[PDB]
Amino acid sequence: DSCIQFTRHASDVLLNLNRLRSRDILTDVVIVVSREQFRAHKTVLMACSGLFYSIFTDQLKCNLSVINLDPEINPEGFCILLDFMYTSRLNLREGNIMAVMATAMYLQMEHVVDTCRKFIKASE
Amino acid sequence: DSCIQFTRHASDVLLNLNRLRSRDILTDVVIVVSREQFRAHKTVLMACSGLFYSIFTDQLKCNLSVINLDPEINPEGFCILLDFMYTSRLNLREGNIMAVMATAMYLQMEHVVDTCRKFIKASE
Amino acid sequence: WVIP
Amino acid sequence: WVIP
Ligand SMILES: O=C1Cc2cc(Nc3ncnc(Cl)c3Cl)ccc2N1
Ligand SMILES: O=C1Cc2cc(Nc3ncnc(Cl)c3Cl)ccc2N1
Ligand SMILES: [Cl-]
Ligand SMILES: [Cl-]
Repeated sequence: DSCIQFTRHASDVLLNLNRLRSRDILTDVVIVVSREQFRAHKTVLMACSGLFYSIFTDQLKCNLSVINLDPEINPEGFCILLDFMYTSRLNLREGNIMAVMATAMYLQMEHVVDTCRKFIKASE
Repeated sequence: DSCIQFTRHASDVLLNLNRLRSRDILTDVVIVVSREQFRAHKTVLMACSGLFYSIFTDQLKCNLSVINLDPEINPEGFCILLDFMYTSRLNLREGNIMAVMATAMYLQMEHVVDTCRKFIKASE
Repeated sequence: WVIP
Repeated sequence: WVIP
């Protein structure tokens, strides 16, 4: 086509989606990770995660307001990944890298799994 | 913080949100523009438009499944702007610029209004 | 704005 | 991935 493109549009959209999440506006699901609960937008979770994409395209699970993750999932690792979904920024540290990588593998977030593998390989 | 950032994350999220729109997945509103209907995600419309942000933060309108726009709004201009919201690409042409600018002013999409004003000024 |  |  002959379209023009606004370079900062995708980033501005994601910033506003994160502002809606922070104010709990139009959040339609709560993700339960052991004793912890995280409110989010199903569309953003699907757009970021192969696992959530599979869950919310399922004809019965698409209607659930609560999703319980596997008990082996670490709440902090999930929190870090949820923040990444809404911001593009990943808080990867020596103390959380193993939990973040395991959570990213479970959530099917291949670019996160990739950077965790590379950061671990460099420390070996 | 000491976060790392994935450059293509925001663009990848928006691409997936557009794929969900194309397959009518988790769309929660229909925008009526005279004889034409457009399905969308309320969160994306709010993230892109000052008008939709005001509508869907309203305690009664947040629950509506149908929103009717002002009869002066051109369906093609709306279609072009809805495509821009979900892609960052604006199909701006001599034949649609006036309708696109008027629709962007109504929807409160200031960056679109700005490029339309500049393109019009150059042709004068 | 750019030519993509 | 970059340092933002
Ligand atoms: O590493 C990742 C990140 C990811 C996201 C999604 N999401 C979608 N993919 C295709 N169309 C649609 Cl409509 C969505 Cl929402 C699926 C798989 C994966 N894997
Ligand atoms: O030109 C524009 C584009 C736009 C979007 C929105 N959206 C939001 N703004 C602040 N926080 C939130 Cl939570 C959202 Cl969703 C409001 C005004 C405008 N004006
Ligand atoms: Cl990822
Ligand atoms: Cl805009």
